[PDB]
Amino acid sequence: MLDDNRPMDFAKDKNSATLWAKKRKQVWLNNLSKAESTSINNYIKNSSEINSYSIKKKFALDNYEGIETLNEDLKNISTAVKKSMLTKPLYVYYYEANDKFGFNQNLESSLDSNIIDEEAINNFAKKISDTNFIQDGFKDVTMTEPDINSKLPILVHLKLPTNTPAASYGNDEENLRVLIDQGYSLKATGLSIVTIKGKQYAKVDADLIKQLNFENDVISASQWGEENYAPWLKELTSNELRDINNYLGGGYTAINKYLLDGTIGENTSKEDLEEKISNISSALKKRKIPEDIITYRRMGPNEFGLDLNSPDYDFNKVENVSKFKEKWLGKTIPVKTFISTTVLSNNISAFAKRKLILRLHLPNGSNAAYVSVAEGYKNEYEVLIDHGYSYKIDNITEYYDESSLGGKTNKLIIDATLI
Ligand SMILES: NC(=O)C1=CN([C@@H]2O[C@H](COP(=O)(O)OP(=O)(O)OC[C@H]3O[C@@H](n4cnc5c(N)ncnc54)[C@H](O)[C@@H]3O)[C@@H](O)[C@H]2O)C=CC1
Repeated sequence: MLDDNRPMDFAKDKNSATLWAKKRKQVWLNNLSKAESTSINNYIKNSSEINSYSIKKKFALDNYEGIETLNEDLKNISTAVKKSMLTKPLYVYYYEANDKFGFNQNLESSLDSNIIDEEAINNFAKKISDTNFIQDGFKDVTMTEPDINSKLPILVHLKLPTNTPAASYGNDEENLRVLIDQGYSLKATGLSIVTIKGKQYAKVDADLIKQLNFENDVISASQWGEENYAPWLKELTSNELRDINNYLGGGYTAINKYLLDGTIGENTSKEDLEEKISNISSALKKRKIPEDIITYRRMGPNEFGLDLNSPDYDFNKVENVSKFKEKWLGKTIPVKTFISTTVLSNNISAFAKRKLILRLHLPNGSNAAYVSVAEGYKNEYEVLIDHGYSYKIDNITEYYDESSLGGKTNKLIIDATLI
């Protein structure tokens, strides 16, 4: 009933927005447990901290103890907002920075700050296409088109679909916000210029979408792998099973080295390497990825032309992160190797100090397989991708890995799309 008297979009009608928000906010708060009420209050005070913590937690090693009251806040805010699901779509609004679209060109004209640069917004149009922008943490937004200046260049007009957990909350009863649950992504649906208080903003129309992304959920991940690739495993030829297992047991070193630049160990031959590559690649064409999925990879510095001791690889310094972002944002990188990925975001002990974390949109139809169906229960939840694809670099987002075992260093989350 709480959506019976409202449009999908309040537009500029703040009075109708407030009437709607006040009623559902009251119902919602009374349905919260004490723990949920506390965590929502914690979000009002410490939202930046909670959202930043959620990133550290999802990319940490398994033995990460973390901060127990923030662990509680992550759980309780999520169960809280799930008590307030929309019954019809709701359009929402927020100003946004360049960085959240992986865009590093100024959209302001050089000659007039009120005016958007035509060439920049043309490049922006290409950059936001063909991309699902993962939204980390919880996202809070406003109900009406802002009537105030922003230092930010972009206005997002975001369509939340029916059944989105989206709770009315906040301390200003006349400007109540909307708190969106974790786990969503943004998909642009249109681009235009909007003028607000005499100044032009790039207006991104977008849908809120939910991509399959297991993060730390080992139970769901292994179930998905079993369901979708147990038959794949049984139908492998003997050689395909053999050379898949060779690769996964340590043959990757020689196989991917050869695919990268033709290196041949002394005791092997080109023809034996070609054979293994042919059987693995044939196996990976047998069952295309059945739905869009996010997978992960702890990447070594050579995958971006860097060496372990390169000064440019020290992301603890600001200028190196800026250099890396300038070099790779928006680029397409061909990948000659097979790509070993995992459906879990957890850091991996053998790779704990690698500083580059691939977060890969792996499309429906990709030649890849959940290969861990073959191993025993000590497995790494792996999706192996065929050689010869490319990465489209969508975003680069730093976070600080404080852990001794992680290397006490900034690391870069590289959001990419497989092409
Ligand atoms: N790295 C990861 O996140 C995951 C790896 N595994 C498994 O661990 C084992 C070893 O994994 P990796 O060390 O990652 O094998 P790998 O052959 O991909 O990489 C080994 C070394 O070669 C570099 N390298 C790989 N591809 C490159 C490319 N196109 N260009 C330049 N340098 C490249 C890497 O940075 C690394 O230093 C495999 O069985 C693999 O399936 C399992 C879960 C995910």
